[PDB]
Amino acid sequence: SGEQIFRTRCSSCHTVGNTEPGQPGIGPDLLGVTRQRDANWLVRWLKVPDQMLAEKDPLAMLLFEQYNRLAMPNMRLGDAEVSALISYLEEETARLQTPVTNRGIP
Ligand code: HEC
Repeated sequence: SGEQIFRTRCSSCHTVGNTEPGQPGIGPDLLGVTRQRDANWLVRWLKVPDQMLAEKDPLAMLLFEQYNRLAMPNMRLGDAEVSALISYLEEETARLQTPVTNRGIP
């Protein structure tokens, strides 16, 4: 269900596997981030991003200047609408990880 949420309030700056190599577009690749970044921070950042950057909470201040020097605004989503989108990033990562010694596209 989180895939429909991605397509309607998220795909404007993102993908789940499909940035350009070492070139993060308007916003970096979400596939596998659920198993790299802190699992509380990932969901909380999505609920208050431009105001976490205004708190000067330094985890964000470090990461944003190293992708594309652009800020993410708050989309103003609801908690259960976020929970479904967390389950899209988690379950699409669980299927589209493609560790078959062939993830590339010819
Ligand atoms: C363009 C205005 C954006 C929209 C809309 C969304 N995101 Fe984003 N994202 C954007 C940038 C510039 C960056 C870097 C700063 C930051 O927001 O962290 C990102 C990054 C992420 C990350 C963190 C990646 C990491 O290295 O850990 C996540 C997990 C993320 N964004 C999630 C996310 C979701 C779920 C959104 C749709 C509802 C969303 N973003 C919208 C820019 C933009």
